[PDB]
Amino acid sequence: CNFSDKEVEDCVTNRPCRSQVRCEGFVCAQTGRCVNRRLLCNGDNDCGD
Amino acid sequence: LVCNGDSDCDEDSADEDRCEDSERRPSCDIDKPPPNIELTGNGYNELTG
Repeated sequence: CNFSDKEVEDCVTNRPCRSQVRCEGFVCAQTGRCVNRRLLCNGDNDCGD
Repeated sequence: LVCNGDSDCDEDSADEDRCEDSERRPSCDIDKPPPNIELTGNGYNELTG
């Protein structure tokens, strides 16, 4: 069978939703990994970035 | 213990964050533990052995 056991559509924003969960730490720019401020200038990549 | 140059916080090593190598003392010549000492740390289940 065709590889289409899933199908997807776009929508109008009939309603908003909750924003993405607050990060109290630093936000890794590309990844947005929330990381602790003690893990900056650490000498290690904690972001994947 | 802060800035011993030894990670006296177990998992975090937070006592060694942002610590200057001019302030770090040569706390000991070596850091190699006896060849499997970590096993002495383990717990034991006396029923299952």
